Amino acid sequence: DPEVTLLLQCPGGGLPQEQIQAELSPAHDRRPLPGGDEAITAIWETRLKAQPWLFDAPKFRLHSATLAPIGSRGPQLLLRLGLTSYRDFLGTNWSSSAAWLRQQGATDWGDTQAYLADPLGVGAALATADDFLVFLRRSRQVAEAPGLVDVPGGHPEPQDLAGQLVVHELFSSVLQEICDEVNLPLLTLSQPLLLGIARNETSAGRASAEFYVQCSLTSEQVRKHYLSGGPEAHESTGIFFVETQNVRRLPETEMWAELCPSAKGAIILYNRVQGSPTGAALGSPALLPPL
Ligand SMILES: CC(=O)Nc1ccc(C#N)cc1
Repeated sequence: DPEVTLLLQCPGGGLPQEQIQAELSPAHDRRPLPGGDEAITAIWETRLKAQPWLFDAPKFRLHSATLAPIGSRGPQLLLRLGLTSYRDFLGTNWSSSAAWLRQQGATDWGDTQAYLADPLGVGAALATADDFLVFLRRSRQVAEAPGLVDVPGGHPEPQDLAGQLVVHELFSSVLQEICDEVNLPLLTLSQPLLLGIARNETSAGRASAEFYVQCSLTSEQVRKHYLSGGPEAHESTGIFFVETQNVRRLPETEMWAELCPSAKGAIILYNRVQGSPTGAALGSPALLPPL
């Protein structure tokens, strides 16, 4: 799977909100492009002159994420974040020249990402009461990853002493994206756990935070809520469910080639952090069948 890299695997089966610190600093921003940010402005003008209904939006930028020594007391993760935008993403990560910007950043800053917007995404491994995970089919008419399988998620928009409000917005945003696209009541969802962070090498290394969320509804009830919105209530074109039993070997299935990179990251991290038991009971052969 060369199109996804793991940046972070969380300990303890995943981290809750109260164990994460954020540092939001202009030191964590993208560096100005070598020949100037006029190249980003030119791409944006070309795009608005064809699609004048498009609008910019601010985004969080991932600089890095440092885990505490395992088994320690106190905060377990530090997220180093800056600010970016949907315009800066289109002019850098989405540019045909994105590989040239990665080489230049290695040369100039010793950092392949230094000249890239790198907006932070969020995604969820969303489990039902009857032990399935939730998948969504992407429209074949989008420009990115057309027709591929996704999980619920999105790219959160801004508004430890500004830090704790930023961590709150990240955790809130993954629940809001489930409510908006799957049409589930907020009170049927658990507080999220952070499983880790995955990078999309097909989009010049931009990262997504991947979370585990439990729903109190069955697969049949989730399907009814999604469909009862009608075609205008969702961006996806369909919903479907895979037993958690069968997610373990998903990389060996024909479904794997249809999954977009950020969804592959969610499933790899679900399998390593929520699956993969360490104790004698769940590790016994009848409960963890060999192969
Ligand atoms: C939703 C989608 O198709 N992809 C996407 C959208 C916005 C950003 C940003 N900024 C990055 C990727």
